[PDB]
Amino acid sequence: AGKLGKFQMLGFQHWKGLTSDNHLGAIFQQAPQKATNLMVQLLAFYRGKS
Amino acid sequence: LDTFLNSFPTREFEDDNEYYWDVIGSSRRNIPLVEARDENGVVVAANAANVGVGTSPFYLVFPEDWFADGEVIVGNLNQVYPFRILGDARMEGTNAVYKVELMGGNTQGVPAERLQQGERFSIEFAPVEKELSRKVGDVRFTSPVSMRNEWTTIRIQHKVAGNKLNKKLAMGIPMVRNLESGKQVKDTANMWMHYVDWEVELQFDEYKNNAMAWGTSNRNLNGEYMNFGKSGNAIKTGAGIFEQTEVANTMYYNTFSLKLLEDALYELSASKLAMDDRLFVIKTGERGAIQFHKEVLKTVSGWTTFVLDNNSTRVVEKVQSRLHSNALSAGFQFVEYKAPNGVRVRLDVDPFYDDPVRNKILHPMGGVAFSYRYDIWYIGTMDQPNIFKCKIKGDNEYRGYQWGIRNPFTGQKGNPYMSFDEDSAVIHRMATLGVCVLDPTRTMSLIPAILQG
Amino acid sequence: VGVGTSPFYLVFPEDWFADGEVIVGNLNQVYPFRILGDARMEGTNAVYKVELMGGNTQGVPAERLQQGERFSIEFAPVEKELSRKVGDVRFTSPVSMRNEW
Amino acid sequence: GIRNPFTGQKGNPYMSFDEDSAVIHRMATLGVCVLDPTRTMSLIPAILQG
Amino acid sequence: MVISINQVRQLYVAKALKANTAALTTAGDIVPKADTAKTTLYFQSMSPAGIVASDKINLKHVLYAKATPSEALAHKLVRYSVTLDADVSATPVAGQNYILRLAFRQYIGLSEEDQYFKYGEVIARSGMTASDFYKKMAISLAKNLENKTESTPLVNIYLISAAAASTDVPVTSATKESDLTATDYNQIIIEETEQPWVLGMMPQAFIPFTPQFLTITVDGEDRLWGVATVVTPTKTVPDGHLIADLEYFCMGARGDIYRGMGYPNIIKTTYLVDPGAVYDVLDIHYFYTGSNESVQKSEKTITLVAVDDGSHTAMNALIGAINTASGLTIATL
Amino acid sequence: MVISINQVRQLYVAKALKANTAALTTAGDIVPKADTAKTTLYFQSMSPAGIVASDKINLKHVLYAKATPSEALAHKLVRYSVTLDADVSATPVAGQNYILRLAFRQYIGLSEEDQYFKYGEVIARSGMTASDFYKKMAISLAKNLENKTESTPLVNIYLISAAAASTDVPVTSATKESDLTATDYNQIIIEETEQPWVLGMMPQAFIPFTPQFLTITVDGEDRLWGVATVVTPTKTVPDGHLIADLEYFCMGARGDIYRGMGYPNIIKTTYLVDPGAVYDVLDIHYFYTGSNESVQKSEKTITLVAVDDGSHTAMNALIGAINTASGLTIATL
Amino acid sequence: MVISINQVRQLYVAKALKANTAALTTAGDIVPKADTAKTTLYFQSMSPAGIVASDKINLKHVLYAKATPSEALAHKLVRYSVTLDADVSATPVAGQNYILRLAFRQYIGLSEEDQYFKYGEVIARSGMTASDFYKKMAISLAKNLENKTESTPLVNIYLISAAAASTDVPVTSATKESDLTATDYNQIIIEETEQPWVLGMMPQAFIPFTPQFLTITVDGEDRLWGVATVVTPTKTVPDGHLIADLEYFCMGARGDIYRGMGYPNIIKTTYLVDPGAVYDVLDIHYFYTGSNESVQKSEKTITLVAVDDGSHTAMNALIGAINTASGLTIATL
Repeated sequence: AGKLGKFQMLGFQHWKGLTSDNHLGAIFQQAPQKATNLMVQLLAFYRGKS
Repeated sequence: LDTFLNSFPTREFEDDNEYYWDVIGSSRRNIPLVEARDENGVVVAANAANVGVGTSPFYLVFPEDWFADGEVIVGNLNQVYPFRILGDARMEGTNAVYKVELMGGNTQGVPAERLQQGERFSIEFAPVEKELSRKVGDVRFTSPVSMRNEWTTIRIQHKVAGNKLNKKLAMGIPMVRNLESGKQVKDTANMWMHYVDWEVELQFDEYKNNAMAWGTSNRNLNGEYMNFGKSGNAIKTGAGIFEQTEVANTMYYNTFSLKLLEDALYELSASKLAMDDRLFVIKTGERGAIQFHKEVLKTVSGWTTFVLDNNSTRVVEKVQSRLHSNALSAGFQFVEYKAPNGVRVRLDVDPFYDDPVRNKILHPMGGVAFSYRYDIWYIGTMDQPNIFKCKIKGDNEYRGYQWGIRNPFTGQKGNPYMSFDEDSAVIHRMATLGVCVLDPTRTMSLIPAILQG
Repeated sequence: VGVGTSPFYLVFPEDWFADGEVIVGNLNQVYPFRILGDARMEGTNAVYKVELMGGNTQGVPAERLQQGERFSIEFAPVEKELSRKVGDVRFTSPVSMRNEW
Repeated sequence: GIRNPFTGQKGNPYMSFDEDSAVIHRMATLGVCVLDPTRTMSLIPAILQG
Repeated sequence: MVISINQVRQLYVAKALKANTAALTTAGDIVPKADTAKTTLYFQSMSPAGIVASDKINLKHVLYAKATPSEALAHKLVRYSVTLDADVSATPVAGQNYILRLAFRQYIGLSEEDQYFKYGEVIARSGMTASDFYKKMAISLAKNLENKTESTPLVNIYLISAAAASTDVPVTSATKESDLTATDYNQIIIEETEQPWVLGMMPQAFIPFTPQFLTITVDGEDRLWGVATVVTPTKTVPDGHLIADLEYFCMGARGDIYRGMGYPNIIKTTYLVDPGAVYDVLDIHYFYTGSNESVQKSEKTITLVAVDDGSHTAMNALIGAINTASGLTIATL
Repeated sequence: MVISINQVRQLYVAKALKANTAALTTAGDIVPKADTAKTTLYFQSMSPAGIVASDKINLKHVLYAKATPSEALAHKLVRYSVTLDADVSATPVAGQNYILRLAFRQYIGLSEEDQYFKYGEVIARSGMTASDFYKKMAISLAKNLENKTESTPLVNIYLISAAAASTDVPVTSATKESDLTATDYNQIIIEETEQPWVLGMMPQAFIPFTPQFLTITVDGEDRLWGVATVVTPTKTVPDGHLIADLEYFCMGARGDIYRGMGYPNIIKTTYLVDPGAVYDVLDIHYFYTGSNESVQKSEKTITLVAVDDGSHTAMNALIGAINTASGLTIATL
Repeated sequence: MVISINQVRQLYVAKALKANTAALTTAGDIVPKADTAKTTLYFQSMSPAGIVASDKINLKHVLYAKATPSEALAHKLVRYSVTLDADVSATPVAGQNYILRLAFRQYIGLSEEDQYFKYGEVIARSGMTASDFYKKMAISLAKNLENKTESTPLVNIYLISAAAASTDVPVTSATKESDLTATDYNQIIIEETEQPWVLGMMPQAFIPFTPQFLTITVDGEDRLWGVATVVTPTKTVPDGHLIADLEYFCMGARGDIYRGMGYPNIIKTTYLVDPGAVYDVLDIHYFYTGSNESVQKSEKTITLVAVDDGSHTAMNALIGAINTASGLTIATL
């Protein structure tokens, strides 16, 4: 229950009973999916190749 | 030192970017007690009478809600003072209070000393009726941890005038070629660059090695390096084997003993090693080997029950001389111990622990302290090298000359791309390297206290 | 001496160390000194300016820096961004002996 | 110096400086000719410049 | 830090107590709002991004509302007083190695099967006294525990002199006997240490130990050379780190759980507590019961963490406000 | 933000100025350290983790060292004074749509080819004075610009009652005609806004704008109804949000470049800049030159920051120390 | 004594200081010359073979110019002090062999892997006090070490009495317990010696040592009896034997690099420095920078040795001259 390395940031975590998505986000199990088939290209009339 | 660093394998990487690994751990737990309270909520002092002197209820305070309703928990005296929870934990901040009464046939209660801070508790089971029973119990979960490591860079250079291209030597005194061992050697080569080349490659391998072994970090807990290079950028110095390993399982003794050593080895073995894998090979110098002999001897001295016989021990032996018909030879050494319950203690003396150049602190008992230093580099098996040398796949080392009109190194007489107006050359060589110690807890190290400051 | 990665001067009887080299006294790898700035001749005694290179913050005791301390050469570390030249190499020569009748 | 990212060269026998870096240089010349300006009329606002 | 919940928990910082919903200017400010009929209760807290109102507490579905001080959350550091058992000898034996073994549990791993032992050795001489022995033991212990190469601050070694049995003097790997001049030393205290803390990553944990002595030969017989008596703790570990990990967790229920998961594309939550302050707590437990068929109780709790100043002000006022608003009778700290 | 470097730039915060290396206790303390010879210069700084020192400055290789004031780094918010030109008419002209177009060049993108146009409309009636017109126009501008729906702040509309030509009566989409009881309004000020800022991901930017008017038939001829003139700004955006992103960038040179990247496997850098304060700055440029063939220079930048009380007391004592220590004669702003 | 060069080092002796080039009659004489504009500096020394001139010093290319006194180049002979550690016992214990062991680190082979151990032994008797042990131990050490049998002078054994406490009485292999008649002896100091020197063939070196000890038995305990502690030195090896090889090396740049290889067929060089006098030194480091593209420096040194007996009169006068001629500000010592 201590720091083995010098920059060891995580610690052994533990909870009892009913969990929550917060419990899972506090142990790094919830991440937002990146919509790869989606991309906004801002619109303008590009007068640079003129 | 070279053989030492070759005792370890290498792992090729693909970048000079910090890398991190996952560290798995253990699960089984005991929950410490914070406090106990009477039926009236009053605190339980240590010089206090029993608590549940009937089946009276009382309160147990804990630093976390780890126990469920209807579970029976036990203290340090397991099976003697069982504790059944009388509900769910009424949290007071982060502390969790529980209502509890004594199971079993206890009718005199629990003494207060069995209810003080720090006492360890655990779950036993959830006992229930067989008719009209209601839900009880719960379960638990845990999570792992991880660790990091980084790299280092080194440079060297040597400048020589251009006239050194094919310069012959008169050999007034024999010309010498410094070796890695430190031994001067006589060489016939009459040219000066033969030796310049040798020394450059030599000093660069010496650079690389001192880093892989004695690498010391300059980084801060805020994440900042604090040694700034000539460019103004920071020098990102890593840590070496000895620095990496000496963070765990290291003792600094003023006096060595077999009790000290055998307790350490056994306590560690009963905890971590199976009875069939407690063979501990120790690396040290030959001054430590003598000290091991002296300690093993006095212990065996106190073995008064047995009479040790020169027949079996052959301490004193018969040799053929001309000064006598029965000529005798006396002398022995203790090079190994065998403690109880599977512990074997052997020695593997390396001269690296005796080098008088690297080690400049001297033991008052005749030698360099680094020889009075016992290390176990591999406590058990790992299915993996715990200690290895890191190598970027392609970006390992670079070579470059910035010279004028003639290059003594390569022996090129004309320059299509001159760097300056000077009959001179300078070789530049760079390399990148790293070292990793996954588990520093799997490296035991006894060290004399004079050897730290 | 050397509080806050502060600099200070190591005097020597010889110019044996290049700038950009880490040198270690008797307590090796406990107090690493980074030679910054080539040696300045004080006659035949070489004077270097140094910087402690092991995260040291408290410095080095005045007892580790008295006459006689042995100093070895560790290596020459550099940054990976715009790094300039550091390091050097060294040579030695033998001797002879003589007898008569 | 000792390596060139533009080309991928990791060591040169002909080094230019000790620093670990690299520099690129490009140079070109150009020119335009109008034989007769009087054949080009331009009606311009007085704000761009009078 | 992950914890156990009764299906939900919420936290709101009372950095300043106002009297209206119109005075919530600065973040952290809070007011308790209740009907004059006293049928519901809620709190208007000023968030950094504006204002909020906690869930509504039906005062007839209130299970328990208790206030907790900070002394009750400050972990009390275990001390071990160590001495020479006058039964074997009130003084050291002039040729025996006095080894001490501190066995540690809950070292890096989580379990008790994560054991770890550090030692301290003193070979004693003829003219040695108890004072000199304790001094040398402390140096041996510090050089192995209070060093600057051990990854963890295992313990804190101290020395006590009979002249001042109340004053404890520290001993580090740097300490030298010349700094320890008193000739009347009677014991060696060995405390725990506040371990490294990291908001949401490294919860406040400890590593307890037992000083287990080794045997000496006093009269041709193996006998232990000392006793490890527990004494009343003297140092504590303030609760600032606990409240901040509670806020970090309880602001993932009414907020973002992807605290950093996907780094540039996150929502940065602005936590309001100072891990260097001591807070005094108030936990109100209550539930929600529905209509005819929906009788099951959805139990809830919300925590209010105000700051302490020795006296428990900033909560006795908060308590008085909630008491006059909701009629509840909560006990002051 | 990201900046252009002359091969390096280091930043060090000067929260408190001390006179010794021993007085460095708090994480913002700083000492200018030099030798009597005036041959080198360095700064001893107190970090969240221990003391640190900056690269050593060769006082013979200094290229420039100038302290900028806080005023110089505050972006002035350009503001126009919009009126109706007395040549077309000094009063509104009934039945005409007095439209007003506000162009925005650096809208969400960062190019000048990413434009955005928001409008304000007012149709005039008989008996309409100029004050009534400006009132109605400011109101229609707010409802379209200072609404609770627009993704970004765009402008700050104001009104000026000629009786008080200084005070800028503000206006927002919530403001209603009745809240404006004056009759001597003479202009519609339109000022750019501070855009939102988050440390290290959203640089401190502005959206510049020009008011474009439209035509109205006054006596048979389509004519522009107003004249937009810029006036000396009166609201400045301090540098707190600027020094802060500077630090965020220049602290990854001393330390970690993987900021928050692998969220749980990170080095959390602690920053000392308050983005709600006002710092002066002291930038010093210098270089390192080698020996006899490495004469190429390596110019390296170092800058210092210090809060401004309004009279630059912190930085003035700072450089007064540096001048007593290094012989330089930087000017006390 | 091969030294390292920053592209070259030159040495010019100064046995006399003159005002003009017309006063240079005797060799060693020297004068500094510099135009009234102070743009160049050069020295005119009278060589044994006629007048000669130093290289030219571009006075705006001077890197460092510093002097060194005689007392800063004399190697101080280090010396320990050996005694009886009063902890074990403050008097010799009868029947025990006190075998001292001096370990020598840099013996013949120019390294630390080249070790050499000399010893000294004494068996203690009942009435043997500490004074009797010290002398008998000293005579024992002298016999083994003060050997003229030895190929090298290794150490000097001296004694000290509580009466004097500074006067060190010497102990050579010739002395005997009857010559040392004092009853109050306190310690055994051990200096290191000067070794034999030969310019160009045998550079000035030293053999360093530490007086280790072996174990006596006292109460069934193996215990060291002694404590060697360095003491502030009292004697120094003067400079002359070191300057002599400096110029023997720094003359082969000015002149013949074959300082004798085909003996009959050589250019014998006349060296002005007396290797039996003391000299203060004056180093001027500078460089030559070229034109448009040839900026690569070429650093150079100009060493100057002036006999300084007692007060540093000669070199001080020399410095006043160079500072008056070149406008420099070299510090006088």
